[PDB]
Parts: sequence; C-alpha cells; structure tokens
Amino acid sequence: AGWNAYIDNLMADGTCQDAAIVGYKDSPSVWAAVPGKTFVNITPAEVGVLVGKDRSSFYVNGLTLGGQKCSVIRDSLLQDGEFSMDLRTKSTGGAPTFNVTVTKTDKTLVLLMGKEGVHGGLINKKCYEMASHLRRSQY
Amino acid sequence: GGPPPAPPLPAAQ
Amino acid sequence: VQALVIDNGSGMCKAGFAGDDAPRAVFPSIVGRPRHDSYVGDEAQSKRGILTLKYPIEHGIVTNWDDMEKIWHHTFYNELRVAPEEHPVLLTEAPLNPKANREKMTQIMFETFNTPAMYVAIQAVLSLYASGRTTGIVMDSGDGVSHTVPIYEGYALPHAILRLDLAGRDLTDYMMKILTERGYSFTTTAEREIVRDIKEKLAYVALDFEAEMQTAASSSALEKSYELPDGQVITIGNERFRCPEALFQPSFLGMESAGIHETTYNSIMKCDVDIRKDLYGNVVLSGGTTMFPGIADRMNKELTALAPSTMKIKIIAPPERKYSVWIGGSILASLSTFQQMWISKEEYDESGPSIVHRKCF
Ligand SMILES: Nc1ncnc2c1ncn2[C@@H]1O[C@H](COP(=O)(O)OP(=O)(O)OP(=O)(O)O)[C@@H](O)[C@H]1O
Ligand SMILES: [Ca+2]
Repeated sequence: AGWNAYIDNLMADGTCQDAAIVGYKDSPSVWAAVPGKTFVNITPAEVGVLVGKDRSSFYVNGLTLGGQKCSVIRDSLLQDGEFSMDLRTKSTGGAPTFNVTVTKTDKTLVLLMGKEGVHGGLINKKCYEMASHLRRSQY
Repeated sequence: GGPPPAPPLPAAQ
Repeated sequence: VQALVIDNGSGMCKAGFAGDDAPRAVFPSIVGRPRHDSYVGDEAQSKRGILTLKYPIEHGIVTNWDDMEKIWHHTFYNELRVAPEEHPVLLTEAPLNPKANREKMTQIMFETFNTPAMYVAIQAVLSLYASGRTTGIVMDSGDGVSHTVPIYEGYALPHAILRLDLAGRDLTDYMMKILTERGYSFTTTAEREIVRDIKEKLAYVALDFEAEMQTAASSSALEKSYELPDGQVITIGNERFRCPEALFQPSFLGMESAGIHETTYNSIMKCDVDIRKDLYGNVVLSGGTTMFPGIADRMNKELTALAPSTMKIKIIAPPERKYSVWIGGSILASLSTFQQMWISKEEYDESGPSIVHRKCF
C-alpha cells in the first residue's frame, strides 16, 4: 500500500518494462502505472474493449493500450480460473515487439509488458500470480 | 474520483 | 546437459536430442498387448499377429493415457537410452489440445518420470521455427489430422486455427478404394500397407485437375508400374493424382469440408489485418501428407486466386518437411533463450499442472 508499491513489486525482477493497476468499474481509471511508459495512458474506451461483451472484433481489428497497438493471442479474461488475456504489440519499421498480459480481478485489471525477448509465458504467470493475490484479498 | 486503498502485498520468499 | 525433444503423432513418434539435426528414433505410435506384457513401436508391429494393437493418439490428441505413458517410457529407456530425470524435455502438442490433456502431460512428466524441466509446444509453431521464421501460417498435415495455424511472433492464434479431419490415413484409404474400383484388390491390413507405399511412392498433386484427368484418358503417359511383394506388377494411372486431389476436394471422400487451400484462406481471414500480408507471404507446409509432389505449386495457385491481386504469396515447402516439427523443436530447445521458458520442477511443485496454462502458448 498504496498502489505504487504494487508497480514496484511488479517491476522488481527486471523482466518487465511496464505495469499498471487499473480499476474497471464505474468510471475507469489507472490506479498506478510506471510513469513515462504506455499503460499510464490507457483510456476508459480501451478498458471497455478489454472487459466488454464483444470478444471477437478485436481479432481482426486489434485493440490498443495507451495508444499502443497490440494483437490478441489468447482471450480468457472473463473465464473463471484463468482471468487472462495475452497480447503482442505491433510495430513499424522492424522495431521490437513485446508480450502483454492483462489479468482481471473483482475490481482491477493488472497489465504487464515484457522487455525485449521476454517470453509471454513469464509475463502471463507473473501477471496471473498478482491477480490471484488480489482476488484473494477481495479486490 | 479516487481509488481504494491497496491491500497488503503477498509475503515473500 | 542435453534437452530432449519428443514429437508424438497419431501415426509416428519422433524422438531425439536438442542440437541434433534429425530425430534419433522414429517409430510407430502403437502399444501392443497380448491378445489374452506390452510392446511399443516396431516390436509391436512385428508381433501384431499375437497382440492387440492400440493407437493412443487420435487426430493429434491423446485418448489413452496409460498407453501414452508406455510410449514415453519406451522412448526414454529403449529408444534413446536415457534417464528422464537428467534431461529437460520438450514435448509437442496438437493445436487446440484440450486443457486437461495439457495438464495430464505435465503431471506425468514431473510425477511419473521426474523430469527436471519440461515445455509443451504446438506442433505447427515448431515448423515455423524450422523454416527460419517467426510469423506465418502453417499448414500441417499428418496421418490423422490437418490444421491451419496462424502464428504471430512465435505465438499461435487459437481463434483462427482451423482443423480438418482429413489426412494421410484417409488418403491411404481412398487410394485403396480407387485401386479396388480399378480391378485389383486391397482391403486387408497388409494390403493397406502396400497401398500406403504406393501412395508415398507414386502419387502427386495435379496443378489443374481436370486437365490431368483428360491427359490420362488421352494417353498412357502418366501411367506408372509398381511391383508388389508378391512379385506381381500393377499399373497405376490417374489414381496417382486422384488420391491427393482429395485434400483440395474433400467431396471425393464424402466430406462437406473445405479443402486445405480454402481452409488456409479462411484462417488467414480471421486474423488481424496487419498480419495478413505476412501470413500470405509465409505459408509453410509441414507433415508427411505434404510430401506429395506438386503440392506447393498447387497451393500457390489456389491461394493466389483467393488473395487480392497485389498480394504476394509464398509457399515454403522445405525438403525436410516430414520432420519439420521435431527439427523446429531441436532448434528451439537449443537456444539460450528457451531456458527461461522451461517449467521447472519447483514451479510444478509450487503450482501444479495448471502451470502449463500460464507458461506454454
Ligand atoms: N512421400 C510421401 N508422400 C505422401 N505421403 C506421405 C509421404 N511420406 C509419408 N507420408 C504420409 O504421412 C503420414 C504421416 O506423417 P506424420 O509423421 O507427419 O504424421 P503423424 O505426426 O504421425 O500424425 P498427425 O500429425 O496426423 O498426428 C502418413 O499418412 C504417411 O503415409
Ligand atoms: Ca504430427
């Protein structure tokens, strides 16, 4: 506590370049995020895409996070037991892309972005563990 | 408005 | 030191060591039990007269876990002659493998065989690796199943994966039948084996099917001879190309399905607009049922006709594509970066079999 400490816990091991804790109920807003990166700028529109009823459109269209274009790999966000979505960013001109996981809790989304060459698997496991702790806390 | 207080971190190993 | 690579198919298992350029062991995916203790592989097939033969993998998916376990035991102890507790193990899986299966493979590796580490990779993804790419669509066709698998930066996209139950065994079966309709008899189990060799040796994919059909009726130019083990000589004509035509026309087998070419397009079309060009540009063929001559050209033609007129299309059909899965696995498990991706035993101990869901995709 408070939420910034969650961001430092998440960034501690050095695998990640970005993290965010985002409230998705009511009026959605970011509760903590690493400054000067991408997640710190997600919008309520971006959030509602993530958690909404339309779970197919984002395959052909992609979706965005803080303006960063990403492709959807796996969608289990609304599933009991998994509560996760895996994504890969899109880039232009041969610039590196990165893996992303969003995890959903009772009140929050947890968002993690890997550094270059970090496997989606490490990121998913990590974001999942943190979500799982939050669900266990009634969050 | 404002966000809730954060719960305690998961103990470490 | 060395990781192991195990590629389990409906028909054939391929096993070896990461680093190697070929699987050290290739053998039939069969477990035999005395008709009234257990043999696996080539020995089961030899003693098939006095055994009940089981095929624990069906359409890429495990349907008998006790049998599977025996294959794995056999793989480790008899074919590779290693002790599984000393090697990290890369295993392969079918696209769209049920979650419970994935957990079960994990649990068996860690609890039965004591593997120090393991990973499960989708088969078609490994084929992309072997061709040197990270993004593309894989068309994998083996003995029991076909799949089209779009891949982005190493990650398959399940939403767009398509399955076709129409593969090598059906082709073999169809050959048996059209030859029988031609006069010669083929129905038994040893007949089937002969026909499978005919298929593997003399079949091909026609570029324009209706033209080949006329060509074969106009002259006996596309006629090839085959000597049976019985000594005798038979002649096969348009069957050569009618058999593999079933991949493009599954009506030939009484299937309502789309053919491989159309299911490739259909999969691509379910993908993110931004990658569709990269898919079209990297259509990779893999599996044994892609070994037919003429196949790549036929695919090029069929997709070019479904694509936008400006779309660049490239079919990659390596000469080593029969073992594109294993090879890819060998390549992957050898990377320094793959070491991050293992499920460790400590991780299994910590999380259980459901760890595979977080870590392997
Ligand atoms: N040169 C060839 N031409 C045509 N077919 C071939 C050739 N070589 C092998 N096959 C066929 O390929 C099939 C086996 O291929 P493969 O090892 O890739 O399948 P598998 O991995 O056992 O099964 P699956 O992937 O369907 O679970 C058999 O049906 C076999 O007859
Ligand atoms: Ca296979």
